[PDB]
Amino acid sequence: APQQINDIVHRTITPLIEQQKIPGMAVAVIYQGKPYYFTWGYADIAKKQPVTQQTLFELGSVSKTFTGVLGGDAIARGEIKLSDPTTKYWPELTAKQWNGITLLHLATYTAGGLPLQVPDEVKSSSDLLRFYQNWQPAWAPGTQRLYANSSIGLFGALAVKPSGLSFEQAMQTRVFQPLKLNHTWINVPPAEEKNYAWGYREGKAVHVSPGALDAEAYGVKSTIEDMARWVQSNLKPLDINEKTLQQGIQLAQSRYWQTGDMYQGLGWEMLDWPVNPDSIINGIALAARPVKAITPPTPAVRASWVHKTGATGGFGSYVAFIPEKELGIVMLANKNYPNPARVDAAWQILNALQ
Ligand SMILES: O=S(=O)(Nc1ccc(F)c2cnccc12)c1cc(Cl)cc(Cl)c1O
Repeated sequence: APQQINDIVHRTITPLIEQQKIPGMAVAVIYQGKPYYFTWGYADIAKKQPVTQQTLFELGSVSKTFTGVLGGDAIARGEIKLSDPTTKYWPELTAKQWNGITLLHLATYTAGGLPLQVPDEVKSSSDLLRFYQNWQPAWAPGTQRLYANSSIGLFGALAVKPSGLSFEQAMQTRVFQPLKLNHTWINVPPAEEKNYAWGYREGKAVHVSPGALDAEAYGVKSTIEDMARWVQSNLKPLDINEKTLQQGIQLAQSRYWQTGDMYQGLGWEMLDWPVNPDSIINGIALAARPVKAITPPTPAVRASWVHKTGATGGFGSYVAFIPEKELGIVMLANKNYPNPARVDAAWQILNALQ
């Protein structure tokens, strides 16, 4: 690897690992369209298994970028429109609060205060219908952003309904397979269990538990190589030969709402580049934030910091890229450590290399 990349990565990540007590970590830097990989520590402490380029990590909310792109692909296929009312794809959702709530609102967390988590008691299709029927919005649609698994997760579930495919089958056929993400999974198959890292929470080895809309909101597991490929695909969508997938990637990086310095895409979030790190971190506190509509949405802006953070009980992930500079980073760790430290490290590395 070029010595500049080796040096900035090791000099940034080694102290991070020490300060945060991270058991294992994988990092990829994409520099002028080429990936460079780094690994440290342990995927499984007890069995002394090291982190490798084939280790699977839980992506947590980074999964939402996949959901956003899959939704974009469905738009490009003509199967859904973001202006469609939610009720077009779930006619059983008859409660009057749903009038005026569209697929865009679900995908961008602007439906009017859908909650961060689906309750654990919700299991069956009927439990989920009941949950959404009984939810009372605090705000009118399209006025405030409140980050919510129950929002984007419902978007993902409804976006695949016209296809007739399950969410997992649609994701595999329409996103993972075309991009050659052959070690990226919604459910880890037995054959790959040897590569599935354990997460660590308070010293205990843990994996994410099943839950309603888990696949759509936080369910993807992936390797550092596949995530590097995902970043490359999002940096250079025009290189993608499947027309609807190229278009869906573009749609997911469009700017639909603004709050402060941040713009909301489909799954992805964006800021204008050059960007101050403090501003990036300005968005631990669950915040209700008024949004301004971008009417119509701005197509993907190349001079952007495009990013997403993710966590599960035992894992912490971060992805960021700058399309204008052909530069990106993926950081995967098997401990959920604070987001500001992730952003600080990513910015140190990418700013050094741009
Ligand atoms: O819901 S999440 O999508 N991930 C998770 C799912 C399931 C869990 F039990 C999690 C337990 N701890 C942390 C995250 C969990 C999510 C939420 C938030 Cl407020 C921030 C990020 Cl970064 C994120 O990924």
